[PDB]
Amino acid sequence: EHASRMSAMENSTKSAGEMLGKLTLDYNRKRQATITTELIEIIAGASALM
Amino acid sequence: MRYTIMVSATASDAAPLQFLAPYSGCAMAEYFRDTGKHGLIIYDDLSKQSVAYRQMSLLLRRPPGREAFPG
Amino acid sequence: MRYTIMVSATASDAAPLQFLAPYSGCAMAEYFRDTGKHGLIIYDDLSKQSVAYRQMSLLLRRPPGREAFPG
Amino acid sequence: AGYVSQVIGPVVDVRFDGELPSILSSLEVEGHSVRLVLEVAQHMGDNTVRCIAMDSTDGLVRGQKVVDTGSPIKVPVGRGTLGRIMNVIGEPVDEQGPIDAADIWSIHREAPEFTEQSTEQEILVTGIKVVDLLAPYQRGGKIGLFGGAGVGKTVLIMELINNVAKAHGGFSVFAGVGERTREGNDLYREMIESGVIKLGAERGNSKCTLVYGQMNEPPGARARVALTGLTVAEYFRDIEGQDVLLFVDNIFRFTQANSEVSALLGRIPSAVGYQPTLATDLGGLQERITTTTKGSITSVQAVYVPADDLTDPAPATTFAHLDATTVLSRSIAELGIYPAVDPLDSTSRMLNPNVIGAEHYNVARGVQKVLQDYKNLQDIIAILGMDELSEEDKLTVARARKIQRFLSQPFQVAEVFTGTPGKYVDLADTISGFQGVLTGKYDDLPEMAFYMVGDIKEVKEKADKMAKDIASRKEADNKKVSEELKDIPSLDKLVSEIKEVVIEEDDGLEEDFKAEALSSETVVLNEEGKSVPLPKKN
Repeated sequence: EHASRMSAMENSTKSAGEMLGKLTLDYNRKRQATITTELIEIIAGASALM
Repeated sequence: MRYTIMVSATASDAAPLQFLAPYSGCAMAEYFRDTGKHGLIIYDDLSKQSVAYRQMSLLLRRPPGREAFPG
Repeated sequence: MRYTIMVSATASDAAPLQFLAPYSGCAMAEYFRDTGKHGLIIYDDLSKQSVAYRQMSLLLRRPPGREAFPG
Repeated sequence: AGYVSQVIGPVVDVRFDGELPSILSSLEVEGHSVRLVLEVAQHMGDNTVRCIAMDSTDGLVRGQKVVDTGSPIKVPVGRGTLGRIMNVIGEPVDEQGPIDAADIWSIHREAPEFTEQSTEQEILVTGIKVVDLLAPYQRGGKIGLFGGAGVGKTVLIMELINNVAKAHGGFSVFAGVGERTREGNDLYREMIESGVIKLGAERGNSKCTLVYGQMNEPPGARARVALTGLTVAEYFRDIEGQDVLLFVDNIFRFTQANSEVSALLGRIPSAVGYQPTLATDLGGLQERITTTTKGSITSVQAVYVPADDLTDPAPATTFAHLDATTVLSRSIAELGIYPAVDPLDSTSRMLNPNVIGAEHYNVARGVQKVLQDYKNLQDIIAILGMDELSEEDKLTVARARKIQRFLSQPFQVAEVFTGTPGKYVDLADTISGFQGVLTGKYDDLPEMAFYMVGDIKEVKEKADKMAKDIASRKEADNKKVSEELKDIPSLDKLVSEIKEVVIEEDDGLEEDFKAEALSSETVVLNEEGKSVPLPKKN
């Protein structure tokens, strides 16, 4: 049982690392899109005055 | 190279030339399409023509859309 | 206080004063740097000096960059 | 012939009643504290040019005379720049006289055109084993250096400088784009200490030209200093005919500086926050680093990745230009392996059998596979036991444990403080050496035989010395005399041998002090321009 749990939590950290890597990539996409959209909002606000 | 045309607007070139180079190569290959022959055209990194066109559009002060692209 | 200067541009002070307080305190501490002695300058909340400079530059209608900040 | 019209930060508008200077042309502001060079960015119309300053614009008056030089920024190039430090506009900032100019070249240039390019795609032998085997350098390519602090990056810089000047006879330029002045001074003194920069009469025997655009310089000066280093390198390529090394220190700071000057000229930023011309402002620099028919420029550019995000547009645009990465690791450096090149995360485009041959390719892929096979069982050794698994698994453990040692190498610029003499290793010797360890011809030699040695006929002499050292141990004993009274005195004797230093309560500070008297009244200028009190009515 202990060796089966050692082999079972070996695949759990593998799964929680590949899910983490997918989630980190998607967070990087959301971070880049956040900076771009806030920048486009600021530029459109400034260009409507000048 | 007996059968190939090679159009190149490299990374040092102006963004209008990189925007226009797939249209130039397409006009050269449409000669073979229009006279009954067969053409193969490879636009290597059309994702760089989009970046050159985004450069041209933001330098023309056109409103950026998604990711910054002109719409 | 026998060894400490305090340069205090508070919240009620104008934004150019909060912008210029780290530069003025650095000018006071460069006396000790330049004449052989040793200095310790502490710019507490350089974040707020940055926000004050962003205020002055958006009000002078300089072109804004990331988050609203100047170039 | 032109006069200052607007001063908005680092961005100066100059008005010319005659004809305008060209874009990228250099203008000298006539009459200022320091030399204020502007670079023409655009023609705004109404006989105005828009310029970006290379120094501070504080102290600049609308109507100040501005002289057009008729050309872009022009820097001294030649062998007389070796061992000197220049700023972006070509002035010596090393305080060692003027710069002996062979020529004065424009820093703005088109890339070497299609007929001048080299189609050969060959390897730059660098004399470093882990760099020549696993991640080779293209002659004319761009190489990303993912180092940092304390991984021996500066020693690797100075050894690429040393080995390229020693082997191929080419010179080096270091472009410190936006570096801190403490780090730039540290690299300067470490180059003087290691002999790749010589001062005084031996100045001609220097191998490196430093081009420093510091972090306190305006964004226009940090954005152009890589082009100044490029021009110094292009003189050695195109006139001297050499294999030059260019080191763009933090290519990301070049990107960030050009982004700042694009933001200051009022251009709409593109994706995440960058300049709209990011790919072309990067490609204008990187396409001048190539192999011509005369010589080549090989560029070693330190790459910073902004939010540990490789899909950020500045590293994603830089990685299109890179031909190799050499990742320097802290975990490699905490096994005492120097250079600290990560042998598995470093890549090269030159690593395929159509440019290096199947011999070198299969040796490199075998070494990389063996180190990978050891890497993915260290959670099996540390969990279940060292001698737990098979003998063949422990055979790969021993072979990769001695290959992981064998990638280390003593460096010639490190010998002035380490004592161990540095050893240039050739490419065919590196191939024939690692092939032998991979087949197993050196499974009998110890793991410390493969440590800080040049090639395969030195691991044998290392083991030979280690087994002569067995017979040199019975020459003496081990003991420490006089357990309590050899040299350890009473603690009152130890405080009565330390000498009292002089402390005074008059701190002083009035040593060479002016002590002006500051007026409390506000003093203005009248219309004639003389210092006058405030007229006391609103």
